[PDB]
Amino acid sequence: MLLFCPGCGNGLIVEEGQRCHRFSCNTCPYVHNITRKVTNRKYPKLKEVDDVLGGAAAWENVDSTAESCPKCEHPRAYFMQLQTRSADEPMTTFYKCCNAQCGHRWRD
Amino acid sequence: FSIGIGDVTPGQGLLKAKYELLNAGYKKCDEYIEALNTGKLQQQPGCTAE
Ligand SMILES: [Zn+2]
Ligand SMILES: [Zn+2]
Repeated sequence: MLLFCPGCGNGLIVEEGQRCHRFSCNTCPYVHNITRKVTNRKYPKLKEVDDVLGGAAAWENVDSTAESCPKCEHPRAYFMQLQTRSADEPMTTFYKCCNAQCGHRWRD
Repeated sequence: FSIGIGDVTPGQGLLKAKYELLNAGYKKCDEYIEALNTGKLQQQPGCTAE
């Protein structure tokens, strides 16, 4: 931790003496005896085990729609809405997702 | 071929159709606030509460 000396006001470093280890410093004569036990408890933040990403549970969040896909004849469809500027003048684009045994992604 | 302001006019039966949606949306969204404050909203993706 942080320990200072009361007489001078500077910090102390522990080093060996004659019969036992000593709390010494390099600014003023001041030594404290090291006795039965001195220790401090620290608690480093332990790591967490993270989540599995992906799956239909994640796709349950965004809302889907009812619209056929010309690949597997399913009304199953997720829709996405995005903004982007084309060459002439901006127009809102939309992404198409199939919620079936194939599950492909298109952009109209 | 012409366009006027009469073309884009909300129907009387349409104003109350979206009123229901806005009310239900507000009632449903303003619950998750105190739901998070109490401590809830089990999370599927690896993410933070907000
Ligand atoms: Zn000192
Ligand atoms: Zn498909």
